[PDB]
Amino acid sequence: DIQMTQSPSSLSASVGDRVTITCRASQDIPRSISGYVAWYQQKPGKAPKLLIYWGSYLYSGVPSRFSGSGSGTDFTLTISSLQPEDFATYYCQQHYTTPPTFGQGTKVEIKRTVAAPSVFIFPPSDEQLKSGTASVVCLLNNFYPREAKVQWKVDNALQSGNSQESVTEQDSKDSTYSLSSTLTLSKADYEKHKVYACEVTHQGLSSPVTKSFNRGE
Amino acid sequence: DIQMTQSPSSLSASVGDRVTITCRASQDIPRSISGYVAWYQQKPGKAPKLLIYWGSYLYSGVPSRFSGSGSGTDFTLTISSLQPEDFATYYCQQHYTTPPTFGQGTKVEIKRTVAAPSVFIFPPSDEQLKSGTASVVCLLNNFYPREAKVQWKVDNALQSGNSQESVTEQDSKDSTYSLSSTLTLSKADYEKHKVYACEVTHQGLSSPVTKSFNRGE
Amino acid sequence: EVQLVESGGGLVQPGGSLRLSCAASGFNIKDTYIHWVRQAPGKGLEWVARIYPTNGYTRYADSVKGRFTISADTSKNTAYLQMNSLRAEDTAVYYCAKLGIGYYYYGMDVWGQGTLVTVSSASTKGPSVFPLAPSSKSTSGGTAALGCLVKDYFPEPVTVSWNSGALTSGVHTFPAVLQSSGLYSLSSVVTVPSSSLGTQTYICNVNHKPSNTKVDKKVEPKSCD
Amino acid sequence: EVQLVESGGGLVQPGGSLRLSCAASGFNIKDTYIHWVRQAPGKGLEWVARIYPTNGYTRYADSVKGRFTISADTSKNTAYLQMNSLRAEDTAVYYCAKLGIGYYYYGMDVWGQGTLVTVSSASTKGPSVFPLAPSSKSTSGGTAALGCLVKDYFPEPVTVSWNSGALTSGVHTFPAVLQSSGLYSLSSVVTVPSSSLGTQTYICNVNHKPSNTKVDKKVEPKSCD
Amino acid sequence: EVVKFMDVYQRSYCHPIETLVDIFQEYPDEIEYIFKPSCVPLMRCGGCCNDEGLECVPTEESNITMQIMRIKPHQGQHIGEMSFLQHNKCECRPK
Amino acid sequence: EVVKFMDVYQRSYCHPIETLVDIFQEYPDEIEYIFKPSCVPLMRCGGCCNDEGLECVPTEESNITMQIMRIKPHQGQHIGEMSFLQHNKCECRPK
Ligand SMILES: [Cl-]
Ligand SMILES: [Cl-]
Ligand SMILES: [Cl-]
Ligand SMILES: [Cl-]
Ligand SMILES: [Cl-]
Ligand SMILES: [Cl-]
Ligand SMILES: [Cl-]
Ligand SMILES: [Cl-]
Repeated sequence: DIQMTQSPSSLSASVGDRVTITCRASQDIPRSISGYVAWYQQKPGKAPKLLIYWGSYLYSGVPSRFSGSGSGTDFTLTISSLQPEDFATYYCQQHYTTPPTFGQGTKVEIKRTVAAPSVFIFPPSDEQLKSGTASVVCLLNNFYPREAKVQWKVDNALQSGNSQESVTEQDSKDSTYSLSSTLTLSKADYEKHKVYACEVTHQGLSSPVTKSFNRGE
Repeated sequence: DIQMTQSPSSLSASVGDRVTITCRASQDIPRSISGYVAWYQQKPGKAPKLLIYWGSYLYSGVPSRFSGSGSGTDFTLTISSLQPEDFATYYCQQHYTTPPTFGQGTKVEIKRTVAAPSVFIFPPSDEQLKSGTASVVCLLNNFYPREAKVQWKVDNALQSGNSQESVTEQDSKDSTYSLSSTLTLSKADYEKHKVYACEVTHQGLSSPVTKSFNRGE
Repeated sequence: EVQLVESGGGLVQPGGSLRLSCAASGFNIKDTYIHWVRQAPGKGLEWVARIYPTNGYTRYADSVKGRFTISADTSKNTAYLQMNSLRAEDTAVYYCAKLGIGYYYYGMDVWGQGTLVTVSSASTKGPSVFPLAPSSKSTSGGTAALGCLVKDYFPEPVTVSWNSGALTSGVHTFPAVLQSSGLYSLSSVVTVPSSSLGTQTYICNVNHKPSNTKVDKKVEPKSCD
Repeated sequence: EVQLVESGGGLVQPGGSLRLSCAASGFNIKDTYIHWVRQAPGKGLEWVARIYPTNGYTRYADSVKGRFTISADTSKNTAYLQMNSLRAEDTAVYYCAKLGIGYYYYGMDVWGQGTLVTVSSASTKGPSVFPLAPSSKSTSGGTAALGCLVKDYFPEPVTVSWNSGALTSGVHTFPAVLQSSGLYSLSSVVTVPSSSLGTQTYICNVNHKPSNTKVDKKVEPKSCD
Repeated sequence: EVVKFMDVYQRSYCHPIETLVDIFQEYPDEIEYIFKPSCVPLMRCGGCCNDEGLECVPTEESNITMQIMRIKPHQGQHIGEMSFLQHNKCECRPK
Repeated sequence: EVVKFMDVYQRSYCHPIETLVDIFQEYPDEIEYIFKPSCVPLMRCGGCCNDEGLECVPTEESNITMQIMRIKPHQGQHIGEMSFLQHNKCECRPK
């Protein structure tokens, strides 16, 4: 039974570019054999969708910028004119010898122009303070590229060890990212200080952007 | 087993005419069946020649004015442009059920313009007289139609019971007939008389033509 | 080429027997039906017998069944018709003829020349041959007619030719007539231009094979003196 | 239409058992192979098992062979995956998928929606839901950003929607982060035009099915007084 | 050159094709005649179906009449009009 | 309309004709694959000969290669190039 090795593991490409993804069978198979690989597109958290079957045939309702070819051991998926919606992980599958195994996937990132984040800060809710914890949240919205830094200041003291970040998958329309940073304090500590600030660094910003609020406003 | 009835028994036709000869099978045979009759041409005293086979197919080397057709019980031989050489007896043959039987034949005579006979008379040879018999011969040469009368006169006495006639088949180039009349006498009787005459009547002659010789010239 | 040659005919007495032969050239009779067909004098063709040489299957017309036997020798490429108990009505020219098989079965395309069988108790008798000489005067229309009288023979046939076969135009060889004596007689004549006398000579060649008679006779016009 | 609907996932303790179901509509699984495929969090697709319903033939990946059993009930048009002796490494979204036969064998064209199986000894815990209210001032660029903080739940997943599903544009629901407490937390935000406040209201609908928690929360900007 | 899969499929799928059928097959009870030609060109259903539970059969049929030489060995021969079944339309149907 | 004898003869005489041949027939020893399509269009000798001692056989042969789906039931499938014999010229030869 064959394994497929899929390559590259990830890549980054611009709208309109030609993307080429490769799938190689582990065993020696002659060029006279073909048509045993399927290709799938998986958007994050969704079921994979079939793009290409029997090596080179375009599945119904799939845009024609997708194509595939191959023979022997070597198969290729080509996206001829990369679109923002093509952000996804792509998988091959062999059924030369079933059970049908998958490749390890190729993550496709859309390379776009630089966009600075819009920044917003959120004080903890009164409802939450009642229970003895304070979450302060900072949103960085619709930026590119993914790399961004967030520093929390509490009365000018830079914080450490008490925040967590999460970042969205690249957006399927505009190819941007968003990021949330959550500062977690005890109610005790929250009430000791007045100025809560979020400081954001990103290559699209000439200088740091800070958003802040004063507790009890 | 089938018999063919062939018709007509004889006919007379002009150069350029369409001649049609018919062959009918004795048993009822449906129109879906065909191709079981052959046609032959026999010149007098010669072997028959194949003209048409399988009802309608022209045998190799046979002029294309010959054709044939038929189906069921009824078959036809057609000569589309009768030529002088087409003088012959024509026979059909069936091989629907073999042994293959012949029709009774159709004698084809070529009708041509009237031509008077040229007449010649021949005394008996000296060699023959030695043996005690005298044959006197009269030739009527290249005439049409076949009907001709020959009267022998010996010193003006019209003869009877002592002659025989023979007539040729119609000639294959000019369509004429020739006729021989032979007067047979004893030598005794031959030497008793002087004038031997042949008198010829034919529709091409305005009046009788007589040829004669004097015995011992 | 493809050919059939008959032999073995001739005169035979009533009640007698005769065997006819037919030699095939240019094809193998194994692939064939061989037939005999006969023609009584002045009558129509009558199919008489058929052999399929390989298996020796035979068919016969009712008029000869029981008296005639057809056979074939595949190794000599020859067919035979044994005729027993002959009668006047069997007098005829006898032809051999070939039919192929399957797509090759279309009709009798090959015939022999025919062999005359005469059933009679009369005896062979060779002919006398006499000239038919015109007067010199009868040549005045530019045409001279001259001939041979072939008299008192039995049985048929007689062949006549002129100048050993070289002269065919203007030749009329008449049908034989049977005389009251029971012997046949015929004349052959030819017309030639009178201007050709003295440059050409005229010879009739008579052949009566039944009596091994072969006779030539020179014929020219005689005057009257 | 052709469809597969999974059920039966959820939380299960190490060493425990779980049975997954997969209901087919629009086709007969007798004409089909039914497959399970799983995806561990942030990892690739892994084929796990396959049944040919008519004859009950089964194949399994080495990583689950002996512990998992795949079956199909042709009369209910349903397939099942019985999972025994579960470990941390079996934590994954589990998908049902269909392959046809012969010319109908071209790839997995029909998948279910996926069912999360979490193998852990921690216990279910429903979330608290708090508003993320912007200052009134932060709406000055024409954009107001507001959200819900969904805090302290176990296990995954949580669904969030805005205005009962009618508001989808500008919504970012972040991946859950696991806190040092072993409980998950996530935020959902949406950006809307500030000129739409007072004409529109903004409600986030949180659903945590493992604890039967269904919570709505109204979110609007607050001033500072 | 290689014939491509979708061509092979399309050219081989259950359709009416000129087929040379032995006449003895269409008239199995003729214990008397040999035929020339011994086979005829008829439109008939050929090719293959997607499933092996399906088979390729005629929906629409019609008759054609042809002149055939019919030989009864040692007994005679003629040309005769014989009728044969043709297939105008085929489809894949369950067995 | 009636097809005429010489036409029937001419259209039916031993020649190469498009024939739908079952692949299992050309590869009788395949105890492992099912084929799709299960038959292929090949030029082959068909028709009939004048004698029944003759038979219709190929003089000139050549190979053609086609893409066929090859299925090993329960085990996998692919498209594979398979080679088949064609007949370029036929003649009637003795048996
Ligand atoms: Cl499979
Ligand atoms: Cl896999
Ligand atoms: Cl900003
Ligand atoms: Cl016969
Ligand atoms: Cl007869
Ligand atoms: Cl005169
Ligand atoms: Cl008989
Ligand atoms: Cl297994």
